[PDB]
Amino acid sequence: GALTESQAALVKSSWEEFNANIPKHTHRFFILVLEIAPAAKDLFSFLKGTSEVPQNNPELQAHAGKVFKLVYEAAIQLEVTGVVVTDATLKNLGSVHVSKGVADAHFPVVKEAILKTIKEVVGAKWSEELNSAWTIAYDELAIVIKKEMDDAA
Ligand code: HEM
Repeated sequence: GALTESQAALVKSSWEEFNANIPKHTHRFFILVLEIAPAAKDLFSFLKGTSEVPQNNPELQAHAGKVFKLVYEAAIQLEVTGVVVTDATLKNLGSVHVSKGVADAHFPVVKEAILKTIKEVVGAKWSEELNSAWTIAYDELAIVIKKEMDDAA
């Protein structure tokens, strides 16, 4: 709906805070994914076969860091331009996700795990506005990735 300039500023603030402790917060993110949907474990190469979510895995860390940064960058582009631009990068993400057996109905899983991660990251700074902002950003980004999935047969 929104992303006013103060909504964008909040996504940016919260993303910085997230990024201040990548080892902690990415690990936390993957724990929350599996609590929502244990079956999702099998899609991720760095998880498959583990007992617990690894705490010092650079593949896990770079993957989840990239996820959060793309949603934040989507937030700023919606706020500045009024859209999410479909580029070659998101086109490539559409093909990638179809290849790894990701489907439209998986996207709400990663959404809730992002909202809960950010909630834990900001602590007492959490607000309704913050939550709405990451929700819009995620949804608009997901629309474009799903279109390219649908498109990337
Ligand atoms: C807005 C939502 C999403 C974003 C921004 C996103 C971002 C990405 C990125 C950046 C990559 C890595 C591309 C590369 O470096 O090759 C990737 C890979 C992947 N994603 Fe997503 N993702 C999203 C949603 C999902 C969902 C809903 C699922 C399924 C639960 C999922 C599962 C996967 C898997 C299995 C991989 C491959 C990684 C591997 O081979 O271990 N993603 N995603």
